[PDB]
Amino acid sequence: MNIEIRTDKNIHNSERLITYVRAELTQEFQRHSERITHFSVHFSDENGDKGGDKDIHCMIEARPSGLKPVAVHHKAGNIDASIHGAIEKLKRSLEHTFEKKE
Amino acid sequence: ARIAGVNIPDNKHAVISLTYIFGIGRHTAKNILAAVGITETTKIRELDDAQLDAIRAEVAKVPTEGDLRREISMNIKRLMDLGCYRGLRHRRSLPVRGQRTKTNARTRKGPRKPI
Amino acid sequence: AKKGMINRELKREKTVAKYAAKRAELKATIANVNASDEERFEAMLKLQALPRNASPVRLRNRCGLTGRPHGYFRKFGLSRNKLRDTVMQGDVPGVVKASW
Amino acid sequence: PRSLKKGPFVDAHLFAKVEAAVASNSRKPIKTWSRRSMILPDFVGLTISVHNGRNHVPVIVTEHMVGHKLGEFAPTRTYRGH
Amino acid sequence: TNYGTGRRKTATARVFLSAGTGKLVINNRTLEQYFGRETARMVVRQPLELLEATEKYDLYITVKGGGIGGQAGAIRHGITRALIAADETLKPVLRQAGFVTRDAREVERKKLGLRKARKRPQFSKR
Amino acid sequence: PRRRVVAAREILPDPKFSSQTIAKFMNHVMQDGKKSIAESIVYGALERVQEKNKVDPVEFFETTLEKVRPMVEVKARRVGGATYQVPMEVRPSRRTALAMRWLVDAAAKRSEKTMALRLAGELLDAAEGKGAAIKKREDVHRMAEANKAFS
Amino acid sequence: NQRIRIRLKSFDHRLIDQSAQEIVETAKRTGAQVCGPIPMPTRIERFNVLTSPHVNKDARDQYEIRTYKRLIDIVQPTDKTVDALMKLDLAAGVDVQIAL
RNA sequence: GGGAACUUUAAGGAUACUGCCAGUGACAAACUGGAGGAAGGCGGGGACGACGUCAAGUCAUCAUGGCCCUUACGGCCAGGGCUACACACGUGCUACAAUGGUCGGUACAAAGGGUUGCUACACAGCGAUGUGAUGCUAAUCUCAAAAAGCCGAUCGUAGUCCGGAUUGGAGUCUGCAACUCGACUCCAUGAAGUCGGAAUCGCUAGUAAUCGCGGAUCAGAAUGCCGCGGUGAAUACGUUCCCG
Ligand SMILES: [Mg+2]
Ligand SMILES: [Mg+2]
Ligand SMILES: [Mg+2]
Ligand SMILES: [Mg+2]
Ligand SMILES: [Mg+2]
Ligand SMILES: [Mg+2]
Ligand SMILES: [Mg+2]
Ligand SMILES: [Mg+2]
Ligand SMILES: [Mg+2]
Ligand SMILES: [Mg+2]
Ligand SMILES: [Mg+2]
Ligand SMILES: [Mg+2]
Ligand SMILES: [Mg+2]
Ligand SMILES: [Mg+2]
Repeated sequence: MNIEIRTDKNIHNSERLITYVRAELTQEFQRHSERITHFSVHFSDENGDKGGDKDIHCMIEARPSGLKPVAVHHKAGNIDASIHGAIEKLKRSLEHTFEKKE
Repeated sequence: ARIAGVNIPDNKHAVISLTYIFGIGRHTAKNILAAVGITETTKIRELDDAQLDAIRAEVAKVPTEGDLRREISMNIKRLMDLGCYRGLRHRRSLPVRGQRTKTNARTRKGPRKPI
Repeated sequence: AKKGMINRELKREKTVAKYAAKRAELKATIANVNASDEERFEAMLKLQALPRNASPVRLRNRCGLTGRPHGYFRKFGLSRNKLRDTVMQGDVPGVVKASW
Repeated sequence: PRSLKKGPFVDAHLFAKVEAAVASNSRKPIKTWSRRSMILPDFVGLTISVHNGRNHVPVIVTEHMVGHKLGEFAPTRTYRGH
Repeated sequence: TNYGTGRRKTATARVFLSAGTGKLVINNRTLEQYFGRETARMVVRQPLELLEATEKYDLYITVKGGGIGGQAGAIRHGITRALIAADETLKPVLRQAGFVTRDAREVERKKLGLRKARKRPQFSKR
Repeated sequence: PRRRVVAAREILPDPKFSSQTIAKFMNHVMQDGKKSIAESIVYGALERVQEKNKVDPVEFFETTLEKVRPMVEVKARRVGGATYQVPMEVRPSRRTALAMRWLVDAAAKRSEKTMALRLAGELLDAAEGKGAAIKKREDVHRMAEANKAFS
Repeated sequence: NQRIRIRLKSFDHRLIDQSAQEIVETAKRTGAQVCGPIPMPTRIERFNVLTSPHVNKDARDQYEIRTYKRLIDIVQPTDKTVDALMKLDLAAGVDVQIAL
């Protein structure tokens, strides 16, 4: 699946982050393989230039071959935490959808 | 027939057939045929020796293959040697007339090179 | 826009107004056939020697109320942001919404 | 290309500096910012330093360069590879 | 002698009808000259072959606006209305044919945010 | 749709032969609204086929169309998570439409110089009984025959 | 032989019709003969104005302004008719041009 | 010369209301089939965005609370950059040809723009254009050639008489000035491409597909955006499984 990850001005992005995100996301979602053709993750900081418990928003939206695109959001205090929460939520959502459609 | 050292197609109109020589297009072919007196729709297989000689004489007046190729190469290498901006673009094999190289420069750089 | 931007625009307009007559005369001399070649060349040199801001090509349209350099809409003289407000308040004569 | 009837374009200050240099015999470079001027046939044999954005690069004008603009010999971008 | 007006897709036709040998002129031109397309000629000719009295009338026609199909439709509508004006008993058969009706279909305008009246840009979900 | 019953539009008969069937065939051939070129193609094909054997072109066309029309088709029914292709009869309008589409597609995939020539070749082939449209008719019969068991 | 040509331009057709009716009535009182009013093709001018401050290209307001023109001729006019026409007052929104 | 008939132009009016007939339904709303009519059951389009949702977007149109700089985080200027190029995505344009390319002849629009402008017409040039000159403040003069289309000839399935990227010479114009970095013209060159993975998008009628024309921005610089007309389709048995 092709991976298209984007951030905002607050978050700060780099090709190193691109490689790491691609690797981790593929490693987690390797089982589905052909079922899914596209991932797009997006990162923001909400109240940019300030702080808080969450203060960062991760999103991941995935296109499954066949059924319609499905999206997931998460809020966390760090980029890694946001990514992990979003990955867990995507895994749960895809498992539920695939069990439903059988 | 063989004009300027190349065998042009035989089963073709003369105007279309002459455009198989480097350095001659449809305009030049029309000019040559007007000078000789040959009708454009006439096919090359219908021409006799005298017409072939006339066409060769006309074509010799224009630079076609070696004269044109060496002239073009000399200009390009002159630019590359002098080192102007166009010469540097020639050296690096990138668009020479000001096109975008961020995307769509595949006619100069060729197939995409993976990292 | 900034007051510096607006003042630069105003000084450019003032310079263009100052030098319009000489610029036009020099261009006419340049385009005059009966005039001598040396006279035409001297006219060209003077036109090239005129101050840069005298050239109208260096002027940018601005809203007037706000000085914004985009969406100018020559006829009204206002950029879209203020033109919409003035129109939909009812202060611009003849202008209404379009449905056809 | 500039229309022939208008003729070549050269800045007045650069032109005057060039005439002073040719009238005298001094090889000191002529420092200038006029990348838009044309290399006139009288420019040959002179060293002219042309601004390229942050520094002045020298150019020794030879017969080949006539017809080019000054800026064509002073590249403005620094690229060394990806 | 009897006049009719026809309209179709921005085209308007003025038709004058008077008993005659069968002449048919359009803008100082013949049907074959004006319409190089056979469907247009067939459409122009339907109304009077419908009554089986084609050559017992003479027609003088002017047309303006639209294209070949619209002009042909307008000319036919004008001929039908001229026949109705000439005789009242023609209207039921002409309406049964459907020529009495005036077609109201017209081009739909382009709309904001869309490439055309109905077509809209691509929304890819690949 | 979920409601209403849309009425069918009327196709005027063709100029030469005054046939609504031939007009509909021209509409199938037509591309980009170039109906004049569509008529040219169809009439050239009809003249070409008439040249081979002296018969009424309209009668030949309708006979070949009857030869190529389908009998029975299946419509996929999704129950119990399975395809369940169920044979069913089809209305005459669908019969004619599929016949015309098959003829035109087979002609398009033939290998002559011009559309008129290859359409005429397809009509001759369908009249003989060996063509791509004939093969699609055979395949649909074969599949609806394999699945006859279900209602 | 003298004929007076009258041209009315406005942004409001009701106002321009009122003006033309008043002119023809004034001419009738004087007793001259007048041709018109003759409607002339209306000019339409349509503009697209973005309504969002920053980024929404599809969300716009479409405005229009219309120019209405009316033509009048008065023929065989008398000295009292011309003075009456000059004396007649002019209302705003209707620009009137008088040609001898 | 004339006419005020027709087309048109642009204000004001009429018309269409299940109005009438035959059926259905509680004898209710309402729903089917008909006559007449240009139009028959919201005729077709456009504006018009309920209470509310996402600390959704905009301190860079603008205003504004609170913080920050004050010989610089303010102001003037000349050059350069925003156009970079191992790559990855989104939206498009042009093609891969014979339902077509080229050449000659020959018909039919609608909407807009024009006085710092549009320019008839003659000459010069292969051409972009230049000179002289004419009518226009415009239902008057002009942009302006509509193109697909029709008739005749050639091409005869070839990377081609398909395609027009890239590069080499020679120019026009706008502008103080086209090097970085403009649009267009002529000669020469002739690239990938021979119909495109999984996947996925738009569209129910004058719609889709296809063909040309105009405008705002603007000295000049549209394949983008907003409009205009020409030719003109395919298919809906049905709501069972797809989603909201
Ligand atoms: Mg926020
Ligand atoms: Mg400010
Ligand atoms: Mg400007
Ligand atoms: Mg050049
Ligand atoms: Mg259209
Ligand atoms: Mg419309
Ligand atoms: Mg409402
Ligand atoms: Mg933000
Ligand atoms: Mg900001
Ligand atoms: Mg600067
Ligand atoms: Mg940019
Ligand atoms: Mg070609
Ligand atoms: Mg190849
Ligand atoms: Mg412009």
